[PDB]
Amino acid sequence: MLTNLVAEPFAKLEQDFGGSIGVYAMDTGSGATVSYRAEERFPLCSSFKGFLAAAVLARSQQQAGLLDTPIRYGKNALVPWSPISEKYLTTGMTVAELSAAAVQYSDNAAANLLLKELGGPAGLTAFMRSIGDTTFRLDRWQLELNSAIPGDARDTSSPRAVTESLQKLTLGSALAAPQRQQFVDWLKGNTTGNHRIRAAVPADWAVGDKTGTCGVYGTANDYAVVWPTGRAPIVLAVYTRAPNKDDKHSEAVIAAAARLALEGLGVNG
Repeated sequence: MLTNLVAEPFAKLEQDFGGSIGVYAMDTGSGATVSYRAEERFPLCSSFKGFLAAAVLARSQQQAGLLDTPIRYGKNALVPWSPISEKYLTTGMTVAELSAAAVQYSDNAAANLLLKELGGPAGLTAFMRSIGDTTFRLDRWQLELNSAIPGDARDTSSPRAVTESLQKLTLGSALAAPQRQQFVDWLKGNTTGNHRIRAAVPADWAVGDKTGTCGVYGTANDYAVVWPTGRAPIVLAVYTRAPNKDDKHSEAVIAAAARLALEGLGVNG
């Protein structure tokens, strides 16, 4: 069996952080995995937005005009942390541009407009069910979806299910080939993850990712596809939480967990 062939000190890492860390990493060549708290639930925070963009792309396979459709919105749509959509309030943006902003800047107004167009939290959850993910659940609209309350299963998934779904969408057959490459390209252009999984990945390897930062309960995360040169790609997810509302998240802890995961797979980095 190919899970955790090499032990890594995840317990000491989460103890120093003062919380819990969940990790699942897959070598798509051999099938070997690294797994630590991988089936526990952790808050998604903004990381749901990557799967939202994939759901939009899936719909575009049946609606050739969807991605270029212009969307206008009012000032009431501009909630905190809407860095791209606030620059186009007076003009509108296309569905594709809103999707890119949601993925690459974690733009909240853009994500809310797209979620409404998909049928809300239940519509995104239905898309995840359609690719075989039985763990993911989105339950609320922003901003309370980021409340990260200990023990609350709303707006959560597991590191394992996040990785399995990411693999299906970026490397597998869940999206048609043009849409698959567009999803990969949006993730590759993310701007918010330079201190997380990317900090553990050599600069000469390709990588795409989506981050999340709830702002409470030490809760933050990142998931990524990584293409080391000369071998098959790696898919991984790192999620954190902590017991007290004012516990701080740590980007360094996410980068360190990613390093341990790559070491556990025997990937020289």
